[PDB]
Amino acid sequence: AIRKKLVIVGDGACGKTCLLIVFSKDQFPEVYVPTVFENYVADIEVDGKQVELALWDTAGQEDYDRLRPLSYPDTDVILMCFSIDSPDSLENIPEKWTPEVKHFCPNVPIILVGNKKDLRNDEHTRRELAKMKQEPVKPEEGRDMANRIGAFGYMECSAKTKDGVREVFEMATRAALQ
Amino acid sequence: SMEMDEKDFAADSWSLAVDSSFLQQHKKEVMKQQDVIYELIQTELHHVRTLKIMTRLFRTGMLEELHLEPGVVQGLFPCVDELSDIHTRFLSQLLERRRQALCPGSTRNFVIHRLGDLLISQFSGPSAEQMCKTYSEFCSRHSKALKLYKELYARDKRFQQFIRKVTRPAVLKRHGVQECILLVTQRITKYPLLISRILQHSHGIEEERQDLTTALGLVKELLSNVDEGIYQLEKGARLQEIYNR
Ligand SMILES: COc1ccc(NC(=O)CN)cc1
Repeated sequence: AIRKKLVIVGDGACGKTCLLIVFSKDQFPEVYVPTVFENYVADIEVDGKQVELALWDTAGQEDYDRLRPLSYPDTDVILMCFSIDSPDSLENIPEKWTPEVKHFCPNVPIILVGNKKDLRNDEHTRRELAKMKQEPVKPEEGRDMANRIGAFGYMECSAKTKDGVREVFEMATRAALQ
Repeated sequence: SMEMDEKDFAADSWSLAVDSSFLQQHKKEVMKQQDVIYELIQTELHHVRTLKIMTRLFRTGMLEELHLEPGVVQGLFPCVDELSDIHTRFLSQLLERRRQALCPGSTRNFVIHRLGDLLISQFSGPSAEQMCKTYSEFCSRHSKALKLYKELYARDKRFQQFIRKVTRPAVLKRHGVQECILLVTQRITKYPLLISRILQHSHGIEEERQDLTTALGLVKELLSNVDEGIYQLEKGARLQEIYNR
């Protein structure tokens, strides 16, 4: 098995910690959802190739511009997250997260991931967003941002229901192998 | 880690660690508060364990089995003894607070009502100055440690055999040399996340809500100071590159 490293980046409320927890346990915890994620080394077999994929979170580092880049050395694939219930988290992608990841991880594939896709058809989410003249992120808005920033690809998932979670990490493993 | 502490923190949560007949006696808000306090102590126990792997398995193993040039082991594991001292003392305080709170006749049933004061003490005065000085030095030497590791693994046969030997067991899967260094660097930025969530469930006693709000402020001040004191060291960097920063 070859060793690859994955780092997840994005705003504080983007759901990156929950995404790593659900994938590493293969379950949305029924009793207690952890506040933080330390690290994990996933055994993944994608398209016949065995990989040990080390997983890292940047949660807690958002306000610390000199500590945060220490998470980037030798990264093989970046998951750049935004929350579908937060159009504001998508607007921070092109001119905050994107130039940072391109500077510290040149030539590293970036997969733009729209998290919490289950909230796109949640009435409480639609009501709350409508108060600020907003709506949940549309699939084409996510694809267009991914196209614009030079992302390897665009994907959506729900850590709550596990839908799309396995596919994101299998695709990230394939990107890391290229 | 020692077996006693491992067993006390083996469950995924405080609600699964205590007896179900003890859990049933508490309100939902107390269970939510205790589950996050348990996570803080459990992750601190794991972080002290990461520092023991760095000091006893890697550092001491290299000094006792390998013939590395002087100052090479220090470059791979900067400040590890100082870091181990700070966190082992902090862990001792957290575990003693839990131990004092146990019900008579029980080694697992407890409720920690007064964490705030312990966190204010840890994140103020001399212990805070020592944490700021140590992480500013460690985090500025992080990139240098990783590059020194990569050079040694690629060019030194006995070093590569040593690494492959001591990292082969399944319990070391997440704890290679580079993984330990990043786990330590990321530890300090986990504290505000854990403290804010404990605070969210600590409104029942106003003194406790105030103490946790003060501790949260102190941790953030510490992080801002460490962040402002970092400049990555680079082996062979010239003075001209440094003063033209
Ligand atoms: C927070 O740390 C940094 C983030 C980005 C840069 N440089 C660029 O984004 C160049 N477009 C430099 C330091």
